[PDB]
Amino acid sequence: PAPLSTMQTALMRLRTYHPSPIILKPVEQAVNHAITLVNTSPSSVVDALCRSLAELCLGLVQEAIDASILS
Amino acid sequence: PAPLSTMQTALMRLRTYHPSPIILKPVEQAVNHAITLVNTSPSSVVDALCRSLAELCLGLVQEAIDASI
Repeated sequence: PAPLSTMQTALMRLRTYHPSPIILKPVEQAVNHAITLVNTSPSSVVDALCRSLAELCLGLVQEAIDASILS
Repeated sequence: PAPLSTMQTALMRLRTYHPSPIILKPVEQAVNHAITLVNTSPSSVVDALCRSLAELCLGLVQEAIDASI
């Protein structure tokens, strides 16, 4: 799947862990600007940005899972 | 300061809190790509991206503080 899709799925997953607003707001805004860049000025660099944001979302998911287990 | 500067400053602050690599490594990469975009294809959208990444880093700092205590 396209980098855009990997990023969208990963954000959707992150939202289900109810992360703090002070983290979720900027992540959502960053993802949103990445979508704008895919649409308006696509490139291999924007693709890498999207992969990096997907990975960030997934790392925040893993931290949440770890927190929940320790609880 | 420009969005490029605020993003880099906020990330430097974040590193001092030693967040988990599973979070820091992708933040560093996002910022890497953003820097490339500013340098090569600047725009109000790239600036906004930079601002968002600065805010992310400052949010992670705020959470780090809470966690540290």
